[PDB]
Amino acid sequence: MPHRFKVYNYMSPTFCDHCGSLLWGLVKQGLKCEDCGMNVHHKCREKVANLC
Ligand SMILES: CCCC(=O)O[C@@H]1[C@@H](C)[C@@]2(O)[C@@H](C=C(CO)C[C@]3(O)C(=O)C(C)=C[C@@H]23)[C@@H]2C(C)(C)[C@]12OC(=O)CCC
Ligand SMILES: CCCCCCC(=O)OC[C@H](COP(=O)(O)OCC[N+](C)(C)C)OC(=O)CCCCCC
Ligand SMILES: [Zn+2]
Ligand SMILES: [Zn+2]
Repeated sequence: MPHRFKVYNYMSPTFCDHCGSLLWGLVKQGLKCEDCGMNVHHKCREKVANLC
């Protein structure tokens, strides 16, 4: 099953589970999967493994 990512607003430092770097910024720093909670950059979304 593919992930179901949504734009998310993080309130504590959160790293991208795909590429390892911090999700930088004040708002809308990345995407969170509705089902497994994975956090990724907007631009990392297309590159993550599709097994949720
Ligand atoms: C500017 C507001 C002051 C502040 O503390 O903002 C920090 C701010 C430094 C932050 O911790 C941020 C969360 C994320 C996600 O990875 C982005 C980062 O922004 C970022 O790029 C850096 C360097 C720290 C990160 C959350 C938010 C913007 C809510 C924040 O709040 C807290 O951590 C709560 C205290 C434990
Ligand atoms: C439903 C989305 C959350 C809406 C409320 C957001 C919120 O303010 O925080 C409650 C916490 C988790 O927030 P965070 O996930 O950014 O981490 C905790 C941050 N801090 C320690 C400073 C509180 O938020 C959650 O409950 C997590 C659920 C995530 C939705 C995905 C199905
Ligand atoms: Zn998922
Ligand atoms: Zn990333």
